[PDB]
Amino acid sequence: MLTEGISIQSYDGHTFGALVGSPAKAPAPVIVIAQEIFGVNAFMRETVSWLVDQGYAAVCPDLYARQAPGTALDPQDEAQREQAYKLWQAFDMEAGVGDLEAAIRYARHQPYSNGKVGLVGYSLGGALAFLVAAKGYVDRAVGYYGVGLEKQLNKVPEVKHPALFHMGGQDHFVPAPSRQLITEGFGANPLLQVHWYEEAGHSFARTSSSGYVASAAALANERTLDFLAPLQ
Repeated sequence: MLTEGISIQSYDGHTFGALVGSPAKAPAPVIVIAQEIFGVNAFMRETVSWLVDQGYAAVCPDLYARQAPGTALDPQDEAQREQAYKLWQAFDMEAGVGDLEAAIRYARHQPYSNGKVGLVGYSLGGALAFLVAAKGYVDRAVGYYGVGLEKQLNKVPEVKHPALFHMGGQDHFVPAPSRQLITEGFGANPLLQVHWYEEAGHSFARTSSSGYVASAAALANERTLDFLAPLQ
């Protein structure tokens, strides 16, 4: 779902919608949520309400709007899950970071915003969170099981704002060597932080997933809440 009337525009002219969640009391820091490859779907809504109850405002931009606006896919549905793979395969990460940048500007200026903006990303969004972090567009970013992180190691020296990552130990998407590259690369920057949940795989934090692990999810989400706390 997307909020009716919300329209964010990128430097190149493209405009896209977003599922917005206003805070209970204002002003409050805004958390821009970067999606997985399934668009603004059920988990994205779940995530929106999770953060508003924790005391934040939430903005989940429709990043697939350049390819297919309003797309919201079900990972458990074979057909839909495949559309996701197709859209992900055509996804342009540069524009993704640009739209994210625009959504970040949107958030800092809302009547309820306190000027603080954090960014949380899952899967595809986990890679984007790292990149926005390397660009320095946010106060602090968090990534959940980011894919292709090992391919972005050269940007490690560029991140000058705190960033936290949660990676599952038995994540198929992350081969053992990738783990070594990631851990070794992130470790040097005192502002990056990567935790590995040994008994967890991919999407361990999304309940609909079979990879969901309650203890891993609980710890990960707790660390996320304490890392974001300074923004309030």
